[PDB]
Amino acid sequence: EIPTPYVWTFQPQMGAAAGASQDYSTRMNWFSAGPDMIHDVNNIRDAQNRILMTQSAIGGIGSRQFVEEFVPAVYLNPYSGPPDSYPDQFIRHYNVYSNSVSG
Amino acid sequence: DPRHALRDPERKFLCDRTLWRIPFSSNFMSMGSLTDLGQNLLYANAAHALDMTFEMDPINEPTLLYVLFEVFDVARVHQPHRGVIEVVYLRTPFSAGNA
Amino acid sequence: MTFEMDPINEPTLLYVLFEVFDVARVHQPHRGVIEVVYLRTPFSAGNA
Amino acid sequence: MTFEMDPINEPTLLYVLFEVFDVARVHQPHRGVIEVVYLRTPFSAGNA
Amino acid sequence: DPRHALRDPERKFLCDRTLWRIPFSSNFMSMGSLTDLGQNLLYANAAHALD
Amino acid sequence: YYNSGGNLGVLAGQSSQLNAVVDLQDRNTELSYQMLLANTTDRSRYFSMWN
Amino acid sequence: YYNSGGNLGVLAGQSSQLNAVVDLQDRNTELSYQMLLANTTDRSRYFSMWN
Amino acid sequence: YYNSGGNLGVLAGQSSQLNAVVDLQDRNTELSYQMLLANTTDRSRYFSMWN
Amino acid sequence: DGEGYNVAQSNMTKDWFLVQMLANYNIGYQGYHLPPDYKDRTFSFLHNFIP
Amino acid sequence: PTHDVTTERSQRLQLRFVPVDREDTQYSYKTRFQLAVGDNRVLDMASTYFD
Amino acid sequence: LPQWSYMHIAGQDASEYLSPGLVQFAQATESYFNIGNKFRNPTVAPTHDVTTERSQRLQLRFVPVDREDTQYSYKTRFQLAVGDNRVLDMASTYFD
Amino acid sequence: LPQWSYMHIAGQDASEYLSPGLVQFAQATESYFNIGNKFRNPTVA
Amino acid sequence: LPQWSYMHIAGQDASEYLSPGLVQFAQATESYFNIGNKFRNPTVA
Amino acid sequence: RSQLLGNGRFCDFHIQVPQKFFAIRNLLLLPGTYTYEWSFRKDVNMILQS
Amino acid sequence: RSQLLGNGRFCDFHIQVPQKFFAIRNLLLLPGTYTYEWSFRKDVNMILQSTLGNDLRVDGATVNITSVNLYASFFPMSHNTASTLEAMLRNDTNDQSFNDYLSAANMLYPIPPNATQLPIPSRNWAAFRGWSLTRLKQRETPALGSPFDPY
Amino acid sequence: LSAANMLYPIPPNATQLPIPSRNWAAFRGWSLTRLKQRETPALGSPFDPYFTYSGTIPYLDGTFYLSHTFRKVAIQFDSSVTWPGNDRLLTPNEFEIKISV
Amino acid sequence: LSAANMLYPIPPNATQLPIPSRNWAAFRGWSLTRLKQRETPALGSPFDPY
Repeated sequence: EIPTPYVWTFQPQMGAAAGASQDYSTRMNWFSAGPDMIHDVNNIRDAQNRILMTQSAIGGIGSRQFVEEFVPAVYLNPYSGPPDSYPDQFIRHYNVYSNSVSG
Repeated sequence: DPRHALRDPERKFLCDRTLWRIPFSSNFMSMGSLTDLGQNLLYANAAHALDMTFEMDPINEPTLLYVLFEVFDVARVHQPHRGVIEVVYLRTPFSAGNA
Repeated sequence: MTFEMDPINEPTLLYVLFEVFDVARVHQPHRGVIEVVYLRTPFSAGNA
Repeated sequence: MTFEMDPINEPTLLYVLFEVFDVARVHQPHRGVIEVVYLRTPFSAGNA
Repeated sequence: DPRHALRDPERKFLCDRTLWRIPFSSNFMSMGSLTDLGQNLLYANAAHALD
Repeated sequence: YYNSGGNLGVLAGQSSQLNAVVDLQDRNTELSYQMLLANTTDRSRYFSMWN
Repeated sequence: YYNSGGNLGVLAGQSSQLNAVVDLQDRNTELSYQMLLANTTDRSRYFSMWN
Repeated sequence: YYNSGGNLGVLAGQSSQLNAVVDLQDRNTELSYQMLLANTTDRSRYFSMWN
Repeated sequence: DGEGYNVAQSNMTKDWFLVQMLANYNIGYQGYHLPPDYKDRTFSFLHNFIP
Repeated sequence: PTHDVTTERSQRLQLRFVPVDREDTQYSYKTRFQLAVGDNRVLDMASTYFD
Repeated sequence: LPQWSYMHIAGQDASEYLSPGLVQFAQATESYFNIGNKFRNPTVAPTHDVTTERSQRLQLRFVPVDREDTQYSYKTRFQLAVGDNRVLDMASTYFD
Repeated sequence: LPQWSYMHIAGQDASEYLSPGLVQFAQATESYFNIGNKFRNPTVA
Repeated sequence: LPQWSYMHIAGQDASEYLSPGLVQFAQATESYFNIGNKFRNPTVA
Repeated sequence: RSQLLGNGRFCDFHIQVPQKFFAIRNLLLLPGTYTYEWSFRKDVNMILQS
Repeated sequence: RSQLLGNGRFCDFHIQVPQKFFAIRNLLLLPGTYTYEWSFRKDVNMILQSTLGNDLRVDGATVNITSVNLYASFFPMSHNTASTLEAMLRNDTNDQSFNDYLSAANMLYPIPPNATQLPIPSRNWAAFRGWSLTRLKQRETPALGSPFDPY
Repeated sequence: LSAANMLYPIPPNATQLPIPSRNWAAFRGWSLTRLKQRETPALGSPFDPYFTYSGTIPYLDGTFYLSHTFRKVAIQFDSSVTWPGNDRLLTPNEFEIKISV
Repeated sequence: LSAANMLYPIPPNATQLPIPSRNWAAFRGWSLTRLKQRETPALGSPFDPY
């Protein structure tokens, strides 16, 4: 359905960004509203993911070039896919060459 | 007076019923509720971590560091029918705590 | 409601239990961040 | 960290040294102009 | 103090160099020199008595 | 009571039953009100009604 | 302590600082726990650990 | 003086006026210098000039 | 007192106080607040009201 | 103005509501009112207060 | 974004996001019944052509290039230098 | 209504409102690690 | 990351992040005037 | 405020408490019926000042 | 439970108290640090129980807490799996939800001695589940809400 | 006011006080002061048993008076990028409220 | 040297000495020793009277 996009925190060092997580600092609370309201809220939010959708299609990278890329990506429905194709890269303590491991 | 003995200057100040301010603007000036930096992509695009270090004078008693993360605590009130109040709050940043 | 009971020679109390739905969801977006949302209906926050 | 040491009959101090990267670049654009940029990570500017 | 004896409250007020007002408006508010009631037909048409 | 989920105030339509007052112990209404007055009026005068 | 706003327990992330435990002196945890056990197990046996 | 914000040394261009020496009482230049010498030369010989 | 139709912590009724406020500062239908200074002259109500 | 401002039919200026339920707790007092806004009317909370 | 636009954190003002009818009504009743505080007006600040992104001091400090301490007067000369792409307003200058 | 649907007071069950992946995971770990009590299942009449 | 790369905490060496001209110059003056200590070389593990 | 109540230890007060919650302070309710409830402390150390 | 402590007046106990608050009983926290605080009474008449129900507070009944620790058992789950599990549980679509077993608002109305009739006015704006009730003795019911009952 | 209220304990005689937290978005600014624990009633709970004070509560009425007890404040994002940085202040690595020497 | 210098007091006859601190990143390593308070001048200040 309509979820909430992830946020990418720029890592001052390396420039390889970090793990993305569902934003919550701007969560538009509203469960205390009405029916038509709860209906319109998911509509405007859908338009959001819609914009961030087009805005997405278009060593380490700097900050200035970081805002243009690594934009908030919407991961539609949940884990949906098989245990093979998961977010992975969306995990903070996760590397490519190997599985997520830390000392 | 001629009897005056060698002394030493000492300066200080007081500022009560007031709050120290540090606007989140590029020039510290107020050019609107929604500051310029508060609308910069570097912050709206990716998330960051904050760390503040306050050095203060020692006091012989338990005290507290009252901080105030100025934000936007707004709420819209919608009244469709008779005897029906639907409100929608929204405080950003810090929507519902931090975790 | 009107409860009729046997008389007792000492102060007592009528313990009522308005069965409702005391549910709460727990949301954990990021590391070390717990956001919960309670909701008891009816009797959200007392009666007035 | 928890350091267990032998008792001494006098005030002492535990001198720790968090080895880090205290580097700084020096940029000289024009005549008589020195622009330097320090950077000690971790422990950029104290801990709080 | 513990030596205090039972008393009784007493309220009042003062308002000097002032004049009690009772505007001749339907809502008591001032919406113009010539009030609304002061322009109502019920008064301009027929005469009345005041007490 | 303000900013206390333990005694949060209620204000909803009998038909709606959905409380329109959502408070958080993170907010500070008391102080907020204070500063508000000092910005719209002269916080030096007195007004018994509101003490 | 349970169902007492005076001594409400805390359980929140250091970064969040927002307490996730919202109790009301209207609810009754104690009794609730009792009945719960009598529904999932045989409330006739004994278990020192939990007294 | 070293690692003392009270008597921090200055070294900037007259036109720049922006001091290029940023010290912190957290760092330790003195000791740092010592160890440095014991790694580049034989810290057993003597050299009057630098005492 | 009876019902306590008095306000401002005095012996003045609520009805009268309201009227005076409206006839002087048009204040009453949307909250009671200390009117602006320019409207509080020596011949005003609130200015001389002292409970 | 002499029309489309004030109503001609009877209608109170300030109503008074009584607690439909009140609980006097050892350290708190709670009361609930059924604030009813008659038809063809508009209430500005700012004008409301607890006596 | 639609999140702010809805909450009016940013965007058009009440005199625009409100129905034309209601707007003028308030303007007319700006005497007896007021409803202007009921609607919030967003105030956004500029995000370009105002402040610079590159490093730059806010207030510089200049040292005397020459100073003469006379028996009854003290004279000092400074080389007040205004970097390029900058503008100095004397009013903000003083002698410490 | 959206109020109950969110709190799961009524509506689909855990085996439906949850991500397909997490579902089967619990079913597989129904031996050592259990997480079936962590998700509530609504029962409407 | 760009934070280290700039401070040379990690990345290319002086013989790479420096202008070709300046590089060889130092190599040639490796007798009278030395400028090799003026440029730091990162050593990552 | 002190003298506003009197000089006697015992005193029968009578005050008017306004609404401070922003979400409903300057709100403009429309026709209909609503349940308006609210609690009040009694802790002398919070309602009173010395 | 009595003999579970011993037959002596004095006794150095040591017990394990579980968490009963539904909102966090069966909760499944994820990586990170959290502040977990809680209070504990000391009123002998509430922590202790007697067969006769005599006022322990007056019969020289005293308790003393020396130390309190918090234990927590973690499943030795593979970091690879544990990491995946976390990724999923951090999605709003998979938020955990609990509900007190009793699920009911507790009310208490006084019943004067020898009283027979007892009316109770209240109003619900919605629809609940049902009613449940009994009768208790005031003396045997400690006034909750306050950190201490003197009566 | 529009601001999230936070309270961090300051042990007696303490001088340094670090505070970790992270914002996913952009706010308006900071505002702060200092209050005495004894004069600050623990809110949130319907009753404070350890509140033995009846004087003015700076946390509510806003009668602050300890702003002259601060030395300096250091802000940094991602624990590296100091703010505002860009060599804005005479002391670009922090906000010195007052100097002794 | 490249390292942040820290100093924690060790009361006379003390044996255990805990030290709380937290790093947001990753450094290089630890290095430590022990010094006598009397032989360690309080730096930072332009003068030590003790």
